[PDB]
Amino acid sequence: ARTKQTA
Amino acid sequence: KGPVPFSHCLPTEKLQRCEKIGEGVFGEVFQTIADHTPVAIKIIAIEGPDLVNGSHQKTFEEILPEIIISKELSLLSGEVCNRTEGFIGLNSVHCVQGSYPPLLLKAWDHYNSTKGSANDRPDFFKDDQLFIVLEFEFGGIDLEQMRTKLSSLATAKSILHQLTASLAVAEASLRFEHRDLHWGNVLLKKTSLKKLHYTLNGKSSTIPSCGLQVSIIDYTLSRLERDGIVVFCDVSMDEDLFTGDGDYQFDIYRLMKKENNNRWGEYHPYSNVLWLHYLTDKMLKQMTFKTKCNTPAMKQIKRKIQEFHRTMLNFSSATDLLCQHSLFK
Ligand SMILES: Nc1ncnc2c1c(I)cn2[C@@H]1O[C@H](CO)[C@@H](O)[C@H]1O
Ligand code: NA
Repeated sequence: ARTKQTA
Repeated sequence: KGPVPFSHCLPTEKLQRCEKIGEGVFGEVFQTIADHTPVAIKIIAIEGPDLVNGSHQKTFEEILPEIIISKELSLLSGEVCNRTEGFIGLNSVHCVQGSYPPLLLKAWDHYNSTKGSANDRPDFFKDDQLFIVLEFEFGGIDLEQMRTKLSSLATAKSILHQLTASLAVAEASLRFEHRDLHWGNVLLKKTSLKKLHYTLNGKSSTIPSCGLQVSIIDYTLSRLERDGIVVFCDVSMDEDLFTGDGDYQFDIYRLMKKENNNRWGEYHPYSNVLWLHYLTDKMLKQMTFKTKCNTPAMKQIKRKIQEFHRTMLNFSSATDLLCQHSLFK
Protein backbone atom coordinates (compact mmCIF):
# COMPACT_ATOMS: atom_id res chain seq x y z
CA ALA A 1 0.00 0.00 0.00
CA ARG A 2 1.09 3.56 -0.70
CA THR A 3 -0.36 7.07 -0.59
CA LYS A 4 0.09 7.50 -4.36
CA GLN A 5 -0.02 4.74 -6.92
CA THR A 6 3.39 3.18 -7.84
CA ALA A 7 4.58 -0.30 -8.99
CA LYS B 1 23.99 20.06 19.71
CA GLY B 2 24.02 18.80 16.11
CA PRO B 3 23.45 15.35 14.73
CA VAL B 4 24.69 11.96 15.83
CA PRO B 5 26.03 9.00 13.87
CA PHE B 6 23.72 6.13 12.89
CA SER B 7 25.63 4.08 15.55
CA HIS B 8 24.00 6.23 18.22
CA CYS B 9 20.47 5.10 17.34
CA LEU B 10 21.61 1.67 16.15
CA PRO B 11 24.51 0.27 18.15
CA THR B 12 25.95 -3.01 16.92
CA GLU B 13 23.46 -5.45 18.32
CA LYS B 14 20.38 -3.29 17.46
CA LEU B 15 21.68 -2.70 13.94
CA GLN B 16 22.37 -6.42 13.43
CA ARG B 17 18.76 -7.21 14.27
CA CYS B 18 17.23 -4.63 11.87
CA GLU B 19 14.90 -6.07 9.26
CA LYS B 20 12.97 -4.04 6.73
CA ILE B 21 9.22 -4.07 7.34
CA GLY B 22 7.87 -1.21 5.12
CA GLU B 23 8.46 1.82 3.01
CA GLY B 24 6.96 4.92 1.46
CA VAL B 25 8.09 7.92 -0.49
CA PHE B 26 9.45 9.13 2.92
CA GLY B 27 12.02 6.44 3.18
CA GLU B 28 12.26 3.16 5.03
CA VAL B 29 10.94 1.34 8.12
CA PHE B 30 13.02 -1.29 9.95
CA GLN B 31 12.01 -3.51 12.86
CA THR B 32 14.58 -4.26 15.55
CA ILE B 33 14.68 -4.84 19.26
CA ALA B 34 15.92 -3.02 22.27
CA ASP B 35 15.62 -3.95 25.97
CA HIS B 36 13.93 -7.20 24.79
CA THR B 37 11.20 -5.15 23.11
CA PRO B 38 10.45 -4.87 19.41
CA VAL B 39 10.53 -1.38 17.85
CA ALA B 40 9.99 0.16 14.43
CA ILE B 41 12.49 2.68 13.08
CA LYS B 42 11.40 5.11 10.41
CA ILE B 43 14.28 6.77 8.54
CA ILE B 44 13.66 9.92 6.46
CA ALA B 45 16.44 11.64 4.51
CA ILE B 46 16.39 15.42 4.99
CA GLU B 47 17.99 18.66 3.71
CA GLY B 48 19.90 17.13 0.78
CA PRO B 49 19.71 17.71 -2.99
CA ASP B 50 19.14 14.18 -4.29
CA LEU B 51 15.64 13.16 -5.40
CA VAL B 52 14.54 10.34 -3.10
CA ASN B 53 11.83 7.99 -4.33
CA GLY B 54 10.79 10.53 -6.96
CA SER B 55 10.53 13.54 -4.58
CA HIS B 56 12.73 16.18 -3.10
CA GLN B 57 13.78 15.72 0.44
CA LYS B 58 11.98 17.65 3.14
CA THR B 59 13.71 20.30 5.20
CA PHE B 60 13.84 20.00 8.99
CA GLU B 61 10.95 22.54 9.17
CA GLU B 62 8.81 20.44 6.81
CA ILE B 63 9.29 17.30 8.91
CA LEU B 64 8.31 19.00 12.22
CA PRO B 65 4.57 18.63 11.72
CA GLU B 66 4.84 14.82 11.49
CA ILE B 67 6.98 14.82 14.66
CA ILE B 68 4.59 17.05 16.56
CA ILE B 69 1.55 15.05 15.60
CA SER B 70 3.31 11.74 16.36
CA LYS B 71 4.04 13.04 19.83
CA GLU B 72 0.50 14.32 20.52
CA LEU B 73 -1.09 11.08 19.39
CA SER B 74 1.39 8.99 21.44
CA LEU B 75 0.50 11.11 24.45
CA LEU B 76 -3.22 10.13 24.29
CA SER B 77 -2.40 6.78 25.92
CA GLY B 78 -1.56 8.74 29.06
CA GLU B 79 -4.31 11.38 29.16
CA VAL B 80 -7.44 11.37 31.29
CA CYS B 81 -10.49 13.01 29.64
CA ASN B 82 -9.61 11.77 26.14
CA ARG B 83 -7.53 8.59 26.25
CA THR B 84 -6.78 5.83 23.80
CA GLU B 85 -3.93 3.45 22.98
CA GLY B 86 -5.16 3.16 19.40
CA PHE B 87 -2.39 5.21 17.83
CA ILE B 88 1.29 4.33 18.16
CA GLY B 89 3.84 5.03 20.84
CA LEU B 90 6.66 7.39 19.88
CA ASN B 91 9.89 6.52 21.72
CA SER B 92 12.41 9.02 20.37
CA VAL B 93 13.37 11.25 17.45
CA HIS B 94 17.01 11.86 16.37
CA CYS B 95 18.83 13.77 13.70
CA VAL B 96 21.32 11.39 12.29
CA GLN B 97 24.28 11.97 9.90
CA GLY B 98 25.97 9.52 7.61
CA SER B 99 25.79 7.44 4.55
CA TYR B 100 23.36 4.50 4.83
CA PRO B 101 24.66 1.73 7.10
CA PRO B 102 25.73 -1.32 5.02
CA LEU B 103 23.67 -3.63 7.23
CA LEU B 104 20.51 -1.59 6.53
CA LEU B 105 21.31 -1.77 2.76
CA LYS B 106 21.54 -5.54 3.06
CA ALA B 107 18.18 -5.56 4.87
CA TRP B 108 16.80 -3.28 2.12
CA ASP B 109 18.08 -5.72 -0.46
CA HIS B 110 16.44 -8.68 1.29
CA TYR B 111 13.02 -6.99 1.27
CA ASN B 112 13.41 -5.96 -2.36
CA SER B 113 14.14 -9.61 -3.28
CA THR B 114 11.21 -11.05 -1.35
CA LYS B 115 8.54 -8.38 -1.33
CA GLY B 116 9.71 -6.07 -4.12
CA SER B 117 10.24 -2.35 -3.47
CA ALA B 118 8.85 0.76 -5.08
CA ASN B 119 11.79 2.80 -3.64
CA ASP B 120 15.31 3.62 -4.85
CA ARG B 121 18.06 1.62 -3.19
CA PRO B 122 19.28 4.12 -0.57
CA ASP B 123 22.96 3.69 -1.41
CA PHE B 124 23.71 7.15 -2.91
CA PHE B 125 23.84 9.19 0.30
CA LYS B 126 27.16 10.77 1.23
CA ASP B 127 28.78 10.84 4.63
CA ASP B 128 27.38 14.31 5.47
CA GLN B 129 23.79 13.35 4.62
CA LEU B 130 21.17 14.07 7.32
CA PHE B 131 18.23 11.96 8.32
CA ILE B 132 15.43 12.05 10.88
CA VAL B 133 15.12 8.68 12.69
CA LEU B 134 11.82 8.16 14.54
CA GLU B 135 11.62 5.22 16.81
CA PHE B 136 8.11 3.90 17.43
CA GLU B 137 6.53 1.07 19.40
CA PHE B 138 6.20 -2.04 17.16
CA GLY B 139 2.45 -2.08 16.29
CA GLY B 140 2.25 -5.50 14.53
CA ILE B 141 1.31 -6.20 10.90
CA ASP B 142 -0.60 -3.99 8.55
CA LEU B 143 -4.13 -4.72 7.55
CA GLU B 144 -3.22 -5.27 3.88
CA GLN B 145 -0.75 -8.06 4.88
CA MET B 146 -3.36 -9.43 7.27
CA ARG B 147 -6.14 -9.54 4.66
CA THR B 148 -6.18 -13.39 4.63
CA LYS B 149 -5.40 -13.70 8.39
CA LEU B 150 -8.43 -12.31 10.23
CA SER B 151 -10.42 -15.02 12.03
CA SER B 152 -14.01 -14.01 11.55
CA LEU B 153 -16.49 -11.31 10.89
CA ALA B 154 -16.30 -10.51 14.64
CA THR B 155 -12.64 -9.62 14.11
CA ALA B 156 -13.70 -7.22 11.33
CA LYS B 157 -16.26 -5.50 13.59
CA SER B 158 -13.71 -5.12 16.39
CA ILE B 159 -11.14 -3.55 14.08
CA LEU B 160 -13.72 -1.05 12.75
CA HIS B 161 -14.90 -0.26 16.25
CA GLN B 162 -11.34 0.28 17.52
CA LEU B 163 -10.54 2.55 14.52
CA THR B 164 -13.68 4.58 15.02
CA ALA B 165 -13.09 5.10 18.71
CA SER B 166 -9.45 6.03 18.27
CA LEU B 167 -10.36 8.63 15.69
CA ALA B 168 -13.17 9.96 17.85
CA VAL B 169 -10.89 10.44 20.83
CA ALA B 170 -8.31 12.25 18.62
CA GLU B 171 -11.11 14.42 17.17
CA ALA B 172 -12.26 15.30 20.63
CA SER B 173 -8.78 16.02 22.04
CA LEU B 174 -6.96 17.51 19.07
CA ARG B 175 -9.40 18.20 16.21
CA PHE B 176 -7.43 15.43 14.47
CA GLU B 177 -7.75 14.20 10.90
CA HIS B 178 -5.58 11.39 9.69
CA ARG B 179 -6.08 12.17 5.99
CA ASP B 180 -4.16 9.12 4.70
CA LEU B 181 -5.65 6.03 6.40
CA HIS B 182 -5.08 3.50 3.73
CA TRP B 183 -4.77 -0.10 4.85
CA GLY B 184 -0.93 0.03 5.15
CA ASN B 185 -1.56 2.42 8.03
CA VAL B 186 -3.70 0.19 10.19
CA LEU B 187 -1.64 -2.24 12.25
CA LEU B 188 -2.84 -5.37 14.03
CA LYS B 189 -1.06 -7.03 16.97
CA LYS B 190 -2.19 -9.95 19.08
CA THR B 191 -3.32 -9.07 22.60
CA SER B 192 -4.46 -11.23 25.47
CA LEU B 193 -6.75 -8.47 26.62
CA LYS B 194 -10.36 -9.47 26.08
CA LYS B 195 -11.43 -5.85 26.04
CA LEU B 196 -9.78 -2.56 25.21
CA HIS B 197 -10.46 0.72 27.03
CA TYR B 198 -10.94 4.23 25.83
CA THR B 199 -12.18 7.48 27.36
CA LEU B 200 -14.13 10.03 25.30
CA ASN B 201 -14.76 13.35 26.93
CA GLY B 202 -14.54 11.86 30.41
CA LYS B 203 -16.67 8.79 29.62
CA SER B 204 -14.86 5.41 29.63
CA SER B 205 -16.01 2.49 27.54
CA THR B 206 -14.67 -0.85 26.32
CA ILE B 207 -14.57 -2.74 23.06
CA PRO B 208 -14.13 -6.52 22.72
CA SER B 209 -10.69 -7.00 21.22
CA CYS B 210 -11.28 -10.33 19.46
CA GLY B 211 -7.62 -10.88 20.25
CA LEU B 212 -6.24 -7.90 18.41
CA GLN B 213 -5.05 -4.40 19.28
CA VAL B 214 -5.24 -1.97 16.44
CA SER B 215 -2.73 0.85 15.89
CA ILE B 216 -3.15 3.78 13.48
CA ILE B 217 0.22 5.00 12.08
CA ASP B 218 1.87 7.44 9.68
CA TYR B 219 0.92 11.08 10.23
CA THR B 220 2.72 12.47 7.18
CA LEU B 221 -0.49 14.07 5.83
CA SER B 222 -2.37 14.48 9.12
CA ARG B 223 -3.74 17.58 10.80
CA LEU B 224 -4.54 18.66 14.32
CA GLU B 225 -4.49 21.78 16.49
CA ARG B 226 -3.18 22.53 19.99
CA ASP B 227 -3.48 25.96 21.53
CA GLY B 228 -5.33 26.97 18.38
CA ILE B 229 -2.15 26.45 16.41
CA VAL B 230 -2.92 24.18 13.49
CA VAL B 231 -0.32 21.65 12.44
CA PHE B 232 -0.92 20.11 9.00
CA CYS B 233 0.40 19.27 5.58
CA ASP B 234 -0.76 21.74 2.91
CA VAL B 235 -1.35 19.48 -0.11
CA SER B 236 -3.46 22.12 -1.98
CA MET B 237 -0.88 22.23 -4.81
CA ASP B 238 -0.11 18.54 -4.94
CA GLU B 239 -2.03 17.47 -8.03
CA ASP B 240 -0.86 13.86 -8.21
CA LEU B 241 -2.35 13.20 -4.75
CA PHE B 242 -5.74 13.57 -6.49
CA THR B 243 -5.31 11.71 -9.78
CA GLY B 244 -4.93 8.06 -8.69
CA ASP B 245 -7.27 5.34 -9.91
CA GLY B 246 -7.88 1.58 -9.48
CA ASP B 247 -8.63 1.55 -5.75
CA TYR B 248 -11.26 3.38 -3.76
CA GLN B 249 -8.33 4.76 -1.67
CA PHE B 250 -7.65 7.27 -4.47
CA ASP B 251 -11.27 8.56 -4.48
CA ILE B 252 -10.82 9.39 -0.78
CA TYR B 253 -8.28 12.12 -1.53
CA ARG B 254 -10.65 13.62 -4.17
CA LEU B 255 -13.56 13.42 -1.71
CA MET B 256 -11.57 15.10 1.06
CA LYS B 257 -10.71 18.01 -1.31
CA LYS B 258 -14.42 18.31 -2.11
CA GLU B 259 -15.32 18.39 1.56
CA ASN B 260 -12.69 21.00 2.42
CA ASN B 261 -12.75 23.12 -0.75
CA ASN B 262 -9.06 22.43 -1.04
CA ARG B 263 -8.43 24.28 2.21
CA TRP B 264 -6.30 21.89 4.29
CA GLY B 265 -5.78 24.14 7.29
CA GLU B 266 -9.47 23.91 8.25
CA TYR B 267 -10.95 21.11 10.46
CA HIS B 268 -13.18 18.73 8.54
CA PRO B 269 -13.69 15.51 10.67
CA TYR B 270 -15.80 14.17 7.86
CA SER B 271 -12.47 13.08 6.30
CA ASN B 272 -12.16 10.57 9.14
CA VAL B 273 -15.60 9.29 8.12
CA LEU B 274 -14.45 8.95 4.49
CA TRP B 275 -11.38 6.92 5.59
CA LEU B 276 -13.53 4.69 7.84
CA HIS B 277 -15.77 4.08 4.86
CA TYR B 278 -12.84 3.09 2.75
CA LEU B 279 -11.69 0.70 5.50
CA THR B 280 -15.19 -0.78 5.89
CA ASP B 281 -15.19 -1.28 2.09
CA LYS B 282 -11.88 -3.12 2.39
CA MET B 283 -13.32 -5.32 5.17
CA LEU B 284 -16.24 -6.28 3.01
CA LYS B 285 -14.49 -6.85 -0.30
CA GLN B 286 -10.80 -7.64 0.24
CA MET B 287 -10.65 -9.90 3.32
CA THR B 288 -10.65 -13.70 3.26
CA PHE B 289 -11.66 -14.67 6.77
CA LYS B 290 -10.13 -17.84 8.12
CA THR B 291 -13.58 -19.00 9.30
CA LYS B 292 -15.27 -17.60 6.18
CA CYS B 293 -18.86 -16.58 7.01
CA ASN B 294 -20.71 -19.70 7.76
CA THR B 295 -23.15 -19.32 10.62
CA PRO B 296 -26.25 -17.21 11.11
CA ALA B 297 -24.36 -15.10 13.74
CA MET B 298 -21.42 -14.38 11.44
CA LYS B 299 -23.78 -13.60 8.55
CA GLN B 300 -25.59 -11.20 10.82
CA ILE B 301 -22.34 -9.42 11.61
CA LYS B 302 -21.62 -9.17 7.91
CA ARG B 303 -25.12 -7.64 7.37
CA LYS B 304 -24.54 -5.12 10.17
CA ILE B 305 -21.22 -4.09 8.62
CA GLN B 306 -22.84 -3.69 5.17
CA GLU B 307 -25.50 -1.51 6.85
CA PHE B 308 -22.72 0.55 8.41
CA HIS B 309 -21.14 0.85 4.94
CA ARG B 310 -24.43 2.12 3.40
CA THR B 311 -25.20 4.64 6.16
CA MET B 312 -21.96 5.85 7.70
CA LEU B 313 -21.33 8.64 5.12
CA ASN B 314 -24.38 10.40 6.61
CA PHE B 315 -22.45 10.99 9.81
CA SER B 316 -20.35 14.07 10.37
CA SER B 317 -17.34 12.68 12.26
CA ALA B 318 -15.88 9.56 13.86
CA THR B 319 -17.25 10.90 17.16
CA ASP B 320 -20.78 11.09 15.60
CA LEU B 321 -20.38 7.50 14.29
CA LEU B 322 -19.13 6.13 17.59
CA CYS B 323 -21.75 7.90 19.69
CA GLN B 324 -24.78 7.49 17.42
CA HIS B 325 -24.30 4.65 14.93
CA SER B 326 -26.29 1.46 15.71
CA LEU B 327 -23.29 -0.76 14.94
CA PHE B 328 -21.63 0.26 18.24
CA LYS B 329 -24.63 -0.35 20.48
N1 LIG C 1 5.30 1.21 14.27
C1 LIG C 1 5.20 0.28 13.33
N2 LIG C 1 5.01 -1.00 13.66
C2 LIG C 1 4.90 -1.94 12.73
N3 LIG C 1 4.97 -1.66 11.44
C3 LIG C 1 5.18 -0.41 11.05
C4 LIG C 1 5.29 0.61 11.99
C5 LIG C 1 5.53 1.75 11.25
I1 LIG C 1 5.79 3.72 11.93
C6 LIG C 1 5.50 1.45 9.97
N4 LIG C 1 5.30 0.13 9.84
C7 LIG C 1 5.22 -0.70 8.57
O1 LIG C 1 5.83 0.07 7.57
C8 LIG C 1 4.88 0.43 6.57
C9 LIG C 1 5.24 1.80 6.07
O2 LIG C 1 4.91 2.86 6.97
C10 LIG C 1 3.52 0.30 7.22
O3 LIG C 1 2.64 -0.02 6.16
C11 LIG C 1 3.79 -0.91 8.11
O4 LIG C 1 3.77 -2.18 7.38
NA1 NA D 1 -1.38 1.22 19.69
